[PDB]
Amino acid sequence: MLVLGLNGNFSAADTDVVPQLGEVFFHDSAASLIRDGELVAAVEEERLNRIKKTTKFPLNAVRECLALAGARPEDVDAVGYFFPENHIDTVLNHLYTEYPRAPLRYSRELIRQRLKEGLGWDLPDEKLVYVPHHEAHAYSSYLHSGMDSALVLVLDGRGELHSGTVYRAEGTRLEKLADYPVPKSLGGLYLNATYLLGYGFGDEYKVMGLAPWGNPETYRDTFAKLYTLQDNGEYELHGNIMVPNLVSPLFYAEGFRPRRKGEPFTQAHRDFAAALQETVEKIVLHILEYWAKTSGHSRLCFGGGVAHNSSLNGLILKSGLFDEVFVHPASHDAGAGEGAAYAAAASLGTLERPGKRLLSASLGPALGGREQIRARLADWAPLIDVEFPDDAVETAAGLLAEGQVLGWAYGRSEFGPRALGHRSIVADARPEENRTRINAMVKKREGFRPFAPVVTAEAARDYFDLSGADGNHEFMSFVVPVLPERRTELGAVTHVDGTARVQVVSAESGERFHRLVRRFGELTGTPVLLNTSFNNNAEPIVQSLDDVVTSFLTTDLDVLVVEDCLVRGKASPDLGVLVPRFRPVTRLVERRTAGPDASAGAKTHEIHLDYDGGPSAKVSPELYELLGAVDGTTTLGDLAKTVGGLSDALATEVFALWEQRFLTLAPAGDIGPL
Amino acid sequence: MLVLGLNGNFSAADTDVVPQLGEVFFHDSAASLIRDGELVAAVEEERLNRIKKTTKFPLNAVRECLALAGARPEDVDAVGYFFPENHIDTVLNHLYTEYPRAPLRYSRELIRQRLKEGLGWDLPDEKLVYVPHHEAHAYSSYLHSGMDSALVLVLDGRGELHSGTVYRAEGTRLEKLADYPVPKSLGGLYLNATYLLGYGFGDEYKVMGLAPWGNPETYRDTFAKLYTLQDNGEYELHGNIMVPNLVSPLFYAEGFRPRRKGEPFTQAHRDFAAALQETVEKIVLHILEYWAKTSGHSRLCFGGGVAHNSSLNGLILKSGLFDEVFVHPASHDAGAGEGAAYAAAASLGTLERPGKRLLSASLGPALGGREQIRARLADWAPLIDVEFPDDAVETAAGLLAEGQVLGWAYGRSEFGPRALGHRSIVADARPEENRTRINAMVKKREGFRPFAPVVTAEAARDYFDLSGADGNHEFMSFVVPVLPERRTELGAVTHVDGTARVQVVSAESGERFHRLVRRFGELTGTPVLLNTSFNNNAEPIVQSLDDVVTSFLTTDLDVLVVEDCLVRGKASPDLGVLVPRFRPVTRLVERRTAGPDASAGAKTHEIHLDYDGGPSAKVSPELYELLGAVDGTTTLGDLAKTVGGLSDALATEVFALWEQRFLTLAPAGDIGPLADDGT
Ligand SMILES: [Fe+3]
Ligand SMILES: [Fe+3]
Repeated sequence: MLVLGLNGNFSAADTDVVPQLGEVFFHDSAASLIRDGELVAAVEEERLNRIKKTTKFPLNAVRECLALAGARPEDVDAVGYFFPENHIDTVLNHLYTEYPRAPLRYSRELIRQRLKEGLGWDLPDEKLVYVPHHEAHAYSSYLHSGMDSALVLVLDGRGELHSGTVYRAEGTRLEKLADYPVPKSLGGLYLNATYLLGYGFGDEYKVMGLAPWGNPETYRDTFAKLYTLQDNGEYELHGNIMVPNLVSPLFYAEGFRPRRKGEPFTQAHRDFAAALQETVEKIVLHILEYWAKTSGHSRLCFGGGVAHNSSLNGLILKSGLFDEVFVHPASHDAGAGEGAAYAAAASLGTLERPGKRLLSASLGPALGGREQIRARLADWAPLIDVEFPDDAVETAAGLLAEGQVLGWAYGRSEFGPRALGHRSIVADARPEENRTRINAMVKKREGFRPFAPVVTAEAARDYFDLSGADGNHEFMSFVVPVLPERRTELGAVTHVDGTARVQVVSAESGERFHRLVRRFGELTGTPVLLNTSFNNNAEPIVQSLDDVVTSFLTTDLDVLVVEDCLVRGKASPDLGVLVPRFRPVTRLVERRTAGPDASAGAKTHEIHLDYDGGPSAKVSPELYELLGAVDGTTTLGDLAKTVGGLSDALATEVFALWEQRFLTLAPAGDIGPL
Repeated sequence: MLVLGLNGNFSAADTDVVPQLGEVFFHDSAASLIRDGELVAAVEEERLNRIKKTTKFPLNAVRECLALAGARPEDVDAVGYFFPENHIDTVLNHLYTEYPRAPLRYSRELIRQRLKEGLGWDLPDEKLVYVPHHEAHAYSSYLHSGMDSALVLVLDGRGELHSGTVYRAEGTRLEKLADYPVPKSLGGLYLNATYLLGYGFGDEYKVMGLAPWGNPETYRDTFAKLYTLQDNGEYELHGNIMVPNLVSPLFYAEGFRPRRKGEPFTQAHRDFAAALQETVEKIVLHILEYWAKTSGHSRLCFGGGVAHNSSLNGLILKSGLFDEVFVHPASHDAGAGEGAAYAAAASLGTLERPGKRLLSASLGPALGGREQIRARLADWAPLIDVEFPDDAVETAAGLLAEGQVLGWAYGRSEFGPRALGHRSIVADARPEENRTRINAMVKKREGFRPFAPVVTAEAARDYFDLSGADGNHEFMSFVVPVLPERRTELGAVTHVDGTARVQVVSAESGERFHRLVRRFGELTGTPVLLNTSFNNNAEPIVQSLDDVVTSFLTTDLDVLVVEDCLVRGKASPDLGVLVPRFRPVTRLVERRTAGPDASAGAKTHEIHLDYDGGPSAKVSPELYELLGAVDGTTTLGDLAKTVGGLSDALATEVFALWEQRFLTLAPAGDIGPLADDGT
């Protein structure tokens, strides 16, 4: 019994079927593979096409999942898709009316076209099963919990009919108890509010991280006008007829000034985030207070995109409404993709389910075997030095104790947005300056942003207040108080309100990462590490060996630990040996606008990435000429001979484009199949 | 009291405050000037920046209005803006959250910045007045009707609160009787449906022209699921939770195929337009039946953008619900901008109103004086031949009788979308094949689109059935039946259903154009001409003399009559002497895409216009190199020397870009400031 689950839209690698999708539910394209009830492979497409939260059809992810499972396309019994057919096709039809050039191709024909052209897989129509969106969410969240009965809450932006659904789960049967209509969306409310802080889709958890810096009293009475709590667990959101955003009109009327991009977060912005967070908490806890006592369940599974609000999950934990709470590592639409596979399986016979509670999210492609990793590190020799210690974990723990910031790359990549010890950046959690520097110099992000700790399961209750219900802390699902007597000790990982989005790692959840944290604890007295995701501000979490080395070289990390090899940057790295390649979305432009006296303005040159929200950067006339000759095989040194050799200016200009990931730079060849 | 009326968004000529505005009510930007109760000047910005239905701040429209009034900016007593302030600023504020790079500048600051930077005008805050949107529509329509009381109906996409409003007007007072909420918009319903036909905003009139070719029975039961008529003149439009379009989901569910770009209009598409038109007619007649009976009134002014549905207007006229119906030449948001001026004047003092029903839309800038025009046609000498007849109108009437298709440019340009004898293309209305000959050669549009006739006041009733009420026909607001015994005679201007969108011209509405049609009638026995707008498929109606000559030279028009000069194209016109100029939105680009092997793809070259929905076109490497040296003074022939000379290929390629108006091409110099013609 082998079933594939899909989400996302249908565009190929270089083109978009339609420029703007105008919906929130096509993001985080992914593929999941279920065999005999167990989740054997799952990866988000963003890890493979390097476009954060991409909508593109998850073609590379399907291929990787099949390889990981040892399966061929013909072996797959069924494909589930995370939304019902008629809704998707109606949405496509509407987009085709506003893009009249696009051919009338609906989702069934598009899925099968992508699988046929991409994998040589002719999918029969009876094997493609479309699934109600919140049912797929609920299957994913509940079936991985280890629980045999539970209340299941789904909250996101929207499914086909509803923004929220409440289920009873028993054995493998779901029965709906409640739903909430689309204009009542709490995902929509939170995103509407996120736009007021100069952010967009995907930034909601940064807003969540900003909230503890704010006073929730300033805007409590304003947010009170946007929602009403009603009897029997009901609620209402008050719309307006002015704009497609619930929040901005009332806040404009009282003088709120939305943050411009690249500008600081004022106290008013912080206060705004704080009152937003409180508002969503009060509403969710209102829903759960009613449905806990009504349904009689002492256990909760919480899924949908809103279940990535770690603060909300911490409040749910502390509330006492449930004895046990479970959250899945990928609760946004990639998790609905996986749930679609279970629902498609349920429609073709009795449903096989997981035997145990999910403990590791390490489910994507690995980095490669020992021999191919060593050989590929040798190709990078002009840029790195490699040591091979006897006990890499023992050496890493000592480097951490000495104050070094480490890249850490092992095994199969994490499914869902959190790094958990397979694609991570770790450091000593004690000094507050580590938060300041790793924000400013390493991750290059805003100084308000918190950092999350990983602790050994044996020491967790020495440092963190887990009390209340039993929640699962293997995937950093819950924000949790740091014990007051440990907040000074844990200076880098204690947020301004005394909390921490904690990962509790065990020998069972992650044997190697647990050993690293335990050993660091023995050397220092403190078995806690800062754990942030291994990526710079221009990319999703690194996936391949070349991604890891590239990211190590374009971040300011002290040393990289990848599959027991210790990697450091050379004193002077030779960028000339790197082979430039366009990404499928890379574009090069020479542009003239109107100038004075209706002349043609002066030339400018620009590189950009062709997808909705893609960045762009100016390029010099000389680099523009160099980049025009990129053939995908010639090194950068040899390419630069034409423009008169690789100067320091060009190497430096090229390094900055590499760091923003406008093109791909890597030694000749590749690591080969894993 | 001198009062300026404004509509539109706030962008400068070359840049856009934000790329996409996401609303429908910023289009047709325009300026209007009011003095002592009378409309003394009005022009849409599209005529001056040459962008159809443009949203850009109408800085040029204001400048031209001030010059026609003989006023400094500082003489203006008040400025009225066509929407309430909080609504506009809430929309801007929302756009700023979608575009977090845009600085936080709201309408009051933006209006004042544009006037200050554009005209040196320091507008004091107490002179800027914001106006309820449907009141602005109502003032504009009612105050120019000449009636002393009327039922007033405004229907459009939306104002701040409503998609529709009903008023009783009397004297200068408006009293609201009813309103309809935004999601019930009939302008919105019509635009939603128009998208299913491969069209977009602005193309509603094309859908209205297609509707008579279709059978309305086919989709009548489908549209009936989307609306419900109710008691007391109420209706409901049934929404959905899937997409922001009322129409497409139900039609998808029944197998409708939305028309693709460049496809033919199938029979399904034709029936769809027919049933859509009938649906909107039914709903509006439902509204008007109730409010005629309830108000007891015999007179109707109809305004708002839906009032440009002349087929609907013809059905109101025939309904017998009213004795008198008036419709303003600019009933879309450029009319709201005009009405904002009157509302600003009422807001601060008593309100002066026009003394008479508006008979002429000839309110934009003129072409210039005789000396300026002849000196500038001399600048065009290497491309045109110019005669100077004794009686230009007599000559023109003779040429039309011989079968020539004329361009006709005189005096001040028409306010509103219809050409009415000041920027027109006219031809004999009898030959049926003048439709295909003008639709395919001079306008290059779709064959199904009819042409509209102009007829003298004296002859009108001999050819058209005007009955059912006294409507105003000086602006082509009404579609009317052509009398059955005249149809075959009027082959070029009779639609498939035997109707026509007629202009009745009089010695009062337009003396010169009346004289032309009357004289052509004496020559031929049929005092009726075809009258279409003077523009090709890529421009709004021509404005200046250079616009008129440029458009003549890039279509297949036989002769141009412009201010008593008779203009013909030379045998081989020398394109080399024209000076190329970028437009503010012109962009020139070399692109490289990613090759299939992760290489840089081969370089292509493109010219395009930087506004939402702007066209693009590929250019050759040699034309790319040439256009990159455009400096605004050097001629095209001299620029071509750097790439080997102005070969035939290059001249042909440049000409096609000129037809699409990607760049400005005109003789060195300028016609100069428009001369005071003493009016
Ligand atoms: Fe979802
Ligand atoms: Fe309007």
